[PDB]
Amino acid sequence: IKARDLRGKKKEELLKQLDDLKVELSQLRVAKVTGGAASKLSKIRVVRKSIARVLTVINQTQKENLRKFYKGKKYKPLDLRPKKTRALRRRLNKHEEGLRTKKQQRKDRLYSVRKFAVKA
Amino acid sequence: MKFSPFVTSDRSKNRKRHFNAPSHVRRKIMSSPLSKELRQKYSVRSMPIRKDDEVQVVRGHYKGQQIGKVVQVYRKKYVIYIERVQREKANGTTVHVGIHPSKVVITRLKLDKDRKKILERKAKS
Amino acid sequence: HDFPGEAAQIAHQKPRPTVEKIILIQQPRRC
Amino acid sequence: GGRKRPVPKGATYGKPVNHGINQLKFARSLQSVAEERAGRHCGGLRVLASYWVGEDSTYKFFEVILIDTFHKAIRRNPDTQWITKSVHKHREMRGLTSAGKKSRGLGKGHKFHITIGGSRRACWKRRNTLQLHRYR
Amino acid sequence: SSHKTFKIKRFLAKKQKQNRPIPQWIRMKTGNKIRYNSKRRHWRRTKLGL
Amino acid sequence: TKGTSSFGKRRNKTHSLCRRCGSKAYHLQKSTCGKCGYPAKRKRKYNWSAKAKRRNTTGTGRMRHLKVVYRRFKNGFREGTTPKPK
Amino acid sequence: KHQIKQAVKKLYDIDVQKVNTLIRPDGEKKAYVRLAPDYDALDVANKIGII
Amino acid sequence: NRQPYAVSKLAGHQTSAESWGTGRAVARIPRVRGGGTHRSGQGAFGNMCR
RNA sequence: UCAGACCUCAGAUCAGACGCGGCGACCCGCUGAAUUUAAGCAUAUUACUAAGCGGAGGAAAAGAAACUAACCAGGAUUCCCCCAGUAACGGCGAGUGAAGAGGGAAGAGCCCAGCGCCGAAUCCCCGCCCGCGGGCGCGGGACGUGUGGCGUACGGG
RNA sequence: UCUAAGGCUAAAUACCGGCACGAGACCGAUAGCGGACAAGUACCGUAAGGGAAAGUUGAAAAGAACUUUGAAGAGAGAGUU
RNA sequence: UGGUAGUAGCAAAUAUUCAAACGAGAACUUUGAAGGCCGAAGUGGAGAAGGGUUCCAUGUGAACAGCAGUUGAACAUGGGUCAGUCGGUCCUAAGAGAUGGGCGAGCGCCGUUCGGAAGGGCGGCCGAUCGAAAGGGA
RNA sequence: GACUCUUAGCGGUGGAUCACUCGGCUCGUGCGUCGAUGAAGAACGCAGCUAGCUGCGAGAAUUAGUGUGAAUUGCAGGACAGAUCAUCGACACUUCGAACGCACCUUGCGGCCCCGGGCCCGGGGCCACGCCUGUCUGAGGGUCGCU
Ligand SMILES: [Mg+2]
Ligand SMILES: [Mg+2]
Ligand SMILES: [Mg+2]
Ligand SMILES: [Mg+2]
Ligand SMILES: [Mg+2]
Ligand SMILES: [Mg+2]
Ligand SMILES: [Mg+2]
Ligand SMILES: [Mg+2]
Ligand SMILES: [Mg+2]
Ligand SMILES: [Mg+2]
Ligand SMILES: [Mg+2]
Ligand SMILES: [Mg+2]
Ligand SMILES: [Mg+2]
Ligand SMILES: [Mg+2]
Ligand SMILES: [Mg+2]
Ligand SMILES: [Mg+2]
Ligand SMILES: [Mg+2]
Ligand SMILES: [Mg+2]
Ligand SMILES: [Mg+2]
Ligand SMILES: [Mg+2]
Ligand SMILES: [Zn+2]
Repeated sequence: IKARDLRGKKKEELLKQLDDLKVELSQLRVAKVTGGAASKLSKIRVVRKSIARVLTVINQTQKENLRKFYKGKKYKPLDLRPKKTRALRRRLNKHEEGLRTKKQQRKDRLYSVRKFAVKA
Repeated sequence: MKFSPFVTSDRSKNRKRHFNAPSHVRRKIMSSPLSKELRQKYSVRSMPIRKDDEVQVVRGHYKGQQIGKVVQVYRKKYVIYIERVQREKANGTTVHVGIHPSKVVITRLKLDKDRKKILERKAKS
Repeated sequence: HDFPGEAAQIAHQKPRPTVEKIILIQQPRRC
Repeated sequence: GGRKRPVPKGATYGKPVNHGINQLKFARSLQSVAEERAGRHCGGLRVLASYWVGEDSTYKFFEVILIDTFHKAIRRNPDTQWITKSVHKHREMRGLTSAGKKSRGLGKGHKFHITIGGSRRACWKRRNTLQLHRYR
Repeated sequence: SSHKTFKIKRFLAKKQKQNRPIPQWIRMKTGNKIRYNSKRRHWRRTKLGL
Repeated sequence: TKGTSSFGKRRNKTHSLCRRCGSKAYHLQKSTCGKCGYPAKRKRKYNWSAKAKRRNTTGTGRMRHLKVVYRRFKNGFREGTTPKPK
Repeated sequence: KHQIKQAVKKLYDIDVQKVNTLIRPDGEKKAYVRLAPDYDALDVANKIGII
Repeated sequence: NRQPYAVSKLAGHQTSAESWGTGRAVARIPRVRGGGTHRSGQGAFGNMCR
């Protein structure tokens, strides 16, 4: 069981494999309390991580399609917006911090610091 | 001497970083020198120890010329187990004696796709 | 399990302080 | 009015220097208190300025000018982007507005030797710091 | 008391499960220094209070 | 009397567990925790007790999210991208 | 009780008369699920590995 | 070329130890507040105290 | 006004944003003691300190003169050295106590309102359309109870 | 001599908290942080708070098989080093 | 860590005895018998607050149970609390406490009607909410 | 000679002393980053055998990705042939807490929308307060107009 082999599977085939792992883990939980054997107790952790692998591919696939659907839209869900830092998300945009008033645009064009050298 | 300000010479820092080193770092620390025939063949002085490698003990009580294959690499204890380096307990059952990798010399290397890639990089420089 | 004595009384021992803080008129006459 | 000392029954337990309760004056002006209350109630806005509009025997009326620093009409104008910065959070609570800065004693000249080096506590801390050099 | 709240009963559940002795296969590990469970609590000597 | 006989008349809990700080300092009649100041919006902390401050400050607990921001800061808070595949 | 009753009807495809639920001292909830009179609790116990 | 070394400022003073006064057959040294701890009743401030 | 506009003031789980708490070493605004010293003690001192409250940032604050000076003049602020335990303050008792100049670290200066010229020349929002920005609307607003451009004491047009 | 009652502005500066490092004429388990350890832990108090003790087998568990006395602890041999 | 010192002490509420069993081991356990006590404002049978697994079964006899113990509220391993109609949940009691408003440098405080307060089906209510396991309550 | 006294050997009690040090303290340097996109702290739960510590969140002693390249290890096991570890840009992240439907000494009491099953049950998404802009619905001879 590998996550790279689950990328091509459809969502219906992943859900079919998901419940097959859930009915298997439940039977291992029954074998744990009924004495069972060490061969089945060691399989509990194996099936637990197989459910985690299938569920991760399902969640990562739908999350990718949601970002593709809201790609380039003005209002995105809060789980699709970037989570950098509450302080960073409240800064001016790259375009806003680069805006200069028309009065400063003339002072920067005309009276910018020239490149020069002094002999002594 | 050591001139890099990024490297430490403190005895406590170097001892803490050694006993608490991760598993992939203990592999590099638990290296062993290659034999004269291997150091000249691959132009590599030392290689990290491997399970199926055959070694010769050069120091201690079990030192000699008998080539023995490693049976276990216990990185948590900084020690390896060799196929013939062992002793008998009180109840007759045999138990392997731990030998440090820096105390054995590699006479034969378990060469796979990854082992040959490291021998090529270590010899390239 | 060959430590039965101390493992059984570890729940019954209580620490105590080092020093426990605990809580005549005498005037004769004829002056 | 002034500031009555909020002590129980007017009993300031201590030396007669601090026995004053009635004739005590607050360090900040009443206009500064108006911006502090206008800015505290509107946490999503930043106080810009304030001015006097009316008086009475018991009331002083002020109008505080607040700004929504997250409105695009404020963030896209470079002349007002300075107040959208995070360093101007609640200027009225730190005495950075026009009315709150007056009570700090700032200024140039011999009148304001007490606030040389930023604030008064910055000046006092520098004036009372024992500089011990290495080769002293 | 018999009249318990869910939070108190759930609190007594956690303190009851922590009152176990240390398993003896812990003492056979490499860097083991624990001889016995030193956080054992008896119902009559140390009261929870909570 | 004031001594041993009085200690037998103690069967009414004054404080209970707090929903904010988890301590047993929530006064039942006051409906106010004497440890964290619950249900006030701000936590009860005072500079006249340095030992009490370092028992419930940032770092004394788990930091389920600050230990991640410390790791994300070493990379510049990168999101929306993935490492180069094999 | 409605969740426990509907769960065992999907995991085992049986019928439930009533569900008695208690919370054990160790923190786990124990459910006493009585089956319909037409079902056999011994037959279901052996089908899932109890007995 | 030598670096400064100094003992922490809070060493031996981060404790609320009050002297029991006289009349307790003790040595008039600030002792730790009472409790169920072996620290309770021990000198905490003087240089002669552990 | 095809009879409604405006002003003022409400409601909403309206559309879209923001505020709250933590930390608080350093920093800003308030508040505020007494031990202690004066061999007592009351002003003074402790101290414009601790504790208390509010507000931030990686720095903060301050900052481009309603300044210093009295010179042959200096030229924003901050910090270091010096001025100096000096001028001065003080039951002129105990004690407290700077600044100009001078030498360095670092150096960067600027923007409005008002005034009067320019057909509000200005801005937000929604939708659509392009590669978080752009055009488009015979779309909805804000705004003349004043937006934008020029322009700020070194003058300016 | 400046032009108050409007605003903005980096650098030199501060940093006992935090994160990551380098170092020591420092301390060396009654010392140095309370805390070299399951330490703000055990424990105490209704509470605010108070708050410890406790590091070292060997190079390698090779941690003493087996025999024997005793119900057993605990011994005698034997054995490891 | 000593002398003290194998000392003080193991003395409130009448009282035990015989036989047997288990067991290395019995004044203390268990069964039987006898003799007694509590004498229904109990040394009886059930709850509340509080305790929190102390409940039950089996096993151990090392530490603890101030003698002993084959026994235990000790230790070790498992088990045990099943509700429409018992209580919580619902109601407000003294109270407590938001909103408007007022105050306050400020965290906040005062305040329980006092403001365009009806989100229902023509509307009156006047005060959100919390507050009883002994009150009310199918 | 019992007892007693001194000295020494040995054996006990006890832990000093010495040696050891993954710790502390101090100094210096570079960064200097929290939160309604749910913080700090707290609760509870999670491992085949797991109490504490530690790490995690019902995908629970970790998933994916990437680097590394044969271990982990107390024991069992075959899960395991990309083992293991590190890193961490993907995903996930229970309850309480600024904590946000109303309340909380209660796993109490609701409302709205949608879906599935038989009004009931289950699931999903929502309903704190303050405030900014806009929208919508309004209010009052408050100022005018039209009647
Ligand atoms: Mg202009
Ligand atoms: Mg400024
Ligand atoms: Mg008791
Ligand atoms: Mg102190
Ligand atoms: Mg705050
Ligand atoms: Mg005096
Ligand atoms: Mg005197
Ligand atoms: Mg203070
Ligand atoms: Mg800087
Ligand atoms: Mg600034
Ligand atoms: Mg003074
Ligand atoms: Mg620092
Ligand atoms: Mg110590
Ligand atoms: Mg019993
Ligand atoms: Mg029993
Ligand atoms: Mg006894
Ligand atoms: Mg027990
Ligand atoms: Mg009620
Ligand atoms: Mg009743
Ligand atoms: Mg001796
Ligand atoms: Zn609390």
